[PDB]
Amino acid sequence: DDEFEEFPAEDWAGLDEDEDAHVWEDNWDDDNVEDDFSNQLRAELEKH
Amino acid sequence: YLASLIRSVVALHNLINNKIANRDAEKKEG
Amino acid sequence: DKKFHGILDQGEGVLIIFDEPPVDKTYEAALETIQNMSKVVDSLYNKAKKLT
Amino acid sequence: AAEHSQRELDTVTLEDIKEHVKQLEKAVSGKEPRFVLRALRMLPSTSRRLNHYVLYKAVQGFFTSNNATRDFLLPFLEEPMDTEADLQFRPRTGKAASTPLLPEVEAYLQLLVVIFMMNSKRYKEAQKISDDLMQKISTQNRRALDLVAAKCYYYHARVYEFLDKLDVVRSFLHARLRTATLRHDADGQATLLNLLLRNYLHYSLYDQAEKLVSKSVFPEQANNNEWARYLYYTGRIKAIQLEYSEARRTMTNALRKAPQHTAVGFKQTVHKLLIVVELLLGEIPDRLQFRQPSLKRSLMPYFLLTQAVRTGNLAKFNQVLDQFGEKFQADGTYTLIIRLRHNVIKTGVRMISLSYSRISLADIAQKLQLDSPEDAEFIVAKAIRDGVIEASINHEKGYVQSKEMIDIYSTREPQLAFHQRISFCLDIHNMSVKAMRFPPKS
Amino acid sequence: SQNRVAEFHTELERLPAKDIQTNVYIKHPVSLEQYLMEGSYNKVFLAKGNIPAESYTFFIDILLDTIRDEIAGCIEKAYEKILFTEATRILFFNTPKKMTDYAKKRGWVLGPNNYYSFASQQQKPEDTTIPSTELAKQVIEYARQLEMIV
Amino acid sequence: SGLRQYYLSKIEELQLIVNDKSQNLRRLQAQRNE
Amino acid sequence: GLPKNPDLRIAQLRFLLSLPEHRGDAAVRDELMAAVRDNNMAPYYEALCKSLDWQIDVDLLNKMKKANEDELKRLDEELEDAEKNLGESEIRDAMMAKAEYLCRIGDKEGALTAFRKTYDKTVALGHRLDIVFYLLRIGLFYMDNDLITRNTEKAKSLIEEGGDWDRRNRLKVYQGLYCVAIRDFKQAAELFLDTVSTFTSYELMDYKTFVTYTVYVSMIALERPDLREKVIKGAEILEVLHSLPAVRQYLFSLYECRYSVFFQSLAVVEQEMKKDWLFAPHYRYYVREMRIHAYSQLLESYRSLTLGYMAEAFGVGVEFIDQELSRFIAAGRLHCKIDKVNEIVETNRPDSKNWQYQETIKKGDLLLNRVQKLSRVINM
Repeated sequence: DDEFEEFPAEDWAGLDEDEDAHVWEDNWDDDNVEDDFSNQLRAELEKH
Repeated sequence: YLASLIRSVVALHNLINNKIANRDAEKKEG
Repeated sequence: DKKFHGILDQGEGVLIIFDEPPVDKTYEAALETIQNMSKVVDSLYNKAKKLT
Repeated sequence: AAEHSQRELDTVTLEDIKEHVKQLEKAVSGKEPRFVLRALRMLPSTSRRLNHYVLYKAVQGFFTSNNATRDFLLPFLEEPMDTEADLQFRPRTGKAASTPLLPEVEAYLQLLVVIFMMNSKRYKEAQKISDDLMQKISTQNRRALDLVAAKCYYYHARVYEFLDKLDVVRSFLHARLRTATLRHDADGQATLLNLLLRNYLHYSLYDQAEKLVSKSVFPEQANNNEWARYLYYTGRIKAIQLEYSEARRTMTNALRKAPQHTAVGFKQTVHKLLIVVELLLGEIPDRLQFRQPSLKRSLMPYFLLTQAVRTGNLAKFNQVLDQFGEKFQADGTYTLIIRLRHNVIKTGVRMISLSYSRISLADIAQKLQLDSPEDAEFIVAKAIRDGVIEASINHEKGYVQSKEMIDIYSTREPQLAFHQRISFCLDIHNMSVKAMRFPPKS
Repeated sequence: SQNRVAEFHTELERLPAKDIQTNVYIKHPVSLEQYLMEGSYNKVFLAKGNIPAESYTFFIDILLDTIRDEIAGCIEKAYEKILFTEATRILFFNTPKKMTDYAKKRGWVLGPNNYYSFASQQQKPEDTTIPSTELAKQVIEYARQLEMIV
Repeated sequence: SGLRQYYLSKIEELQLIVNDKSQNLRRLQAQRNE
Repeated sequence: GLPKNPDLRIAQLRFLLSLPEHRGDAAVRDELMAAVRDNNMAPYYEALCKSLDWQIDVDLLNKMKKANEDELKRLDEELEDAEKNLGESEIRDAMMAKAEYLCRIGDKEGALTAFRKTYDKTVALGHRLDIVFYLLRIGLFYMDNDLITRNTEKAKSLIEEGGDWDRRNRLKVYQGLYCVAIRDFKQAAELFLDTVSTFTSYELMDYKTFVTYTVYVSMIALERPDLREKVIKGAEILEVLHSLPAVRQYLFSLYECRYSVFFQSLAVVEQEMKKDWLFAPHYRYYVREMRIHAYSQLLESYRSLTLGYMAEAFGVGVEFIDQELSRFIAAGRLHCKIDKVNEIVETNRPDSKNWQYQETIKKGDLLLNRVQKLSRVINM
């Protein structure tokens, strides 16, 4: 082993507990804040 | 390329086996 | 449903019909062999612990 | 009660140390310098499990001859607290005790002592012992001694860095690197190059680091850890300069070559730099790395930065920068983030090029929330010249048309890639066959 | 101005963090570099007027010449058959004839008025000759490594 | 004292080469005997 | 064929209340209050008030705690009588009754300890699996992921050792519900389809709800051939769907390429899934994936297409389809490019040979990395 002592491990000062820790798949698009695709389709039908 | 990869893996296997044998023989002789 | 090999070109009102060898059956075998030899290398990694 | 456990642990550690010196002696006797690497392997574990009794017994038992080094070393060590069950560990017997120990063994014991002194928060005596060891190494000239001197160099630089005197050791490192290069020592070359690059980067002498990298050829037969260090530092240099593509390539290689389980801090640092350089190039880093248990909390600010970059919003970007301003400075990426804060639009243009085969400049302006389409045209032209997007502009109509995708297979490129990999595999097989040993004739 | 952005950033790294965000004399080059990266050349072309100290006026002119050259290079590498609402408008030349000397200096064909084909084809290399001696050498090397006693 | 470092350097280079060659030759001899 | 304990409709109602929109649902509140009144769940009522900031009806809770203590002391006395003389059987039944009432009232930790002791004493494999199922159902009710995983592994080990195929199929349904919870829709659909004809776990949900869940997971996990051979041509699925006009329309719109109706059905399914407690976490991922699936299905049979035609087919505007296609092409889901000067959606599906070459490069690079690392590590 060649433990890289020169580079320190990130400090655990705060070390806040996991918010949700859900383990499904993450994925980027989940971050998006959409507007209720149902409402989107209703608006699309209304505006034709 | 696939054939060469197979050859390389076989060579590594042989090296590991030879090193195991030599280390075991040295341990037993010691 | 893959009844016939062809594609529709809307706007131009066309239907293109072609013949395709979609797969090689050699590249697929090579990929499967690569996966199997990755497993073999994993086993070699496990076996090399005895060297240490 | 734990005293007996500590004593038996010390005894087993002494047995391990004796085995290590036996291995070094066997290496020297057999003319197989690579054997000493087996003993050097356990340096971190031995350092972790070292103790006062261990060090004192080891030095007493291993320095019967040439007691000058005992005189120089023992005073630093603390005398055993009225030990009464001392076994007077005597590894060297009769002729072995009388004869002067080997230079490699003396260097190894000195290295153990300096590591212990460093682990303890006592750096002055660590520096003194280190200087003595380096004088001994300079006086001597052997192969296995050079192999040990590599780690000796590493820890000497470490103690000086702790002292905050990294500048003064620069000339020492340069001199030793020159000697190693003349003597054809790959291990020493690698260790000294990595330490020198660290020295330069600490004070931000990026021009000096770049010049040294350009003029020195890294050894190919270097340990994977040294390769990882070198790749990280070269990627850092290239990223500070405007070579983002090469930086990303080198740093992906560095992270790939780093040890799988350990080196957590190195992984965090390389990951942060990679995130920033990818954002600068205009791509989007993979989200899998953002949830690994080890790299989870550290990379949260960079996660938010990537979020803002993807959903480009200067308000969110400035909020994130203002919040985690100090941590970026601490980690060494604030300037790169500042560059990203103004080259953010590159990502939007990349997404537009990826999605649309032909779009109007007015539509590009609308999508990129820019001013009149002239600014969009200038941005697109800049991107095309930079090579971010393979597209051609046409103002006689006023739209950007993406180039076609060429059939890569019909080209000779697959042949080149496969030839590279075939040659690599053949070299692997040849070296794996040459590594074989048949020892019965010994 | 000399277009050494690599050295620019290498030097900008040396200076402390606070001075690169506070000092009005260090903040002009940083702003100009950032705008150049962003591609908003108009911002700098109007910001030439503001100068922390008259000394900077000399170098602003060379910076403007270099930015014109960079715009020309971007147009040449990108684009196809000129336009960009006439070259003069985007090159920020006050007089219509002021760009003629630079067009002559560069290898631009000077077709119709304000119409210079950039020949982005690059000859479109299509000739292929099946490099055969080198491939034969490579395969013979493969055979040599397969057969030779290592 | 005179032209000793030169001789020692040449001898050390030759010794390294000879050690490597001897190791390779021993491996080859083992294979040949098999 | 198992007790309705814990009643998962209680978890559904609690989730509905926790949802901001329906926290004022008077009818839902009355139904939950009636259930808790009948079942005498003092710990659960305390927890519900603590979570919802609701006033404590101490008048009811007093008599309710009285009844709970009476029943608990009865059970303890009966257990003592059992252990005094009776050997096995009766004592195990006593512990089972005690733990069952504790679960019915809501004491998570007391119930778990009681069931652990009962399992330790029990030796019949069927009863052991029943205990594990009770624990799995508690873990589902309280979304205790670690408990669910541990109990699933324990049940699998028991079945391996040997157990009834009825319990095997019940375990399949339990695993399917957990997979739906943790967003493993492929395995969820596989298990649900396997157990469509062998469904006996009425303790967890109604058969109509089970078939609706199977349909939902299948249309997201199964390609067109499998969806043809299993779901749409599934006799049992069709028989059940005959009484569910909405779900049948939702499935057949996608199958028959009636895209406007499919979008309407997905619009209603979005609200249904958001209200449902098991799907609520993944009520946007499913909708987005179904939209991507529909777009890819339309594009699979078109080299070139017109945004106007796509908008007409989907019953939407041109701009909406432009935004959706741009987003998905950027994310790398749909294989196509949008031409805006002339509104065309030219398809860009990769060539098989070239995709295979790229995959070979990537995988072989990984393998060669590993082989080089092994070769290096061998000597150091």
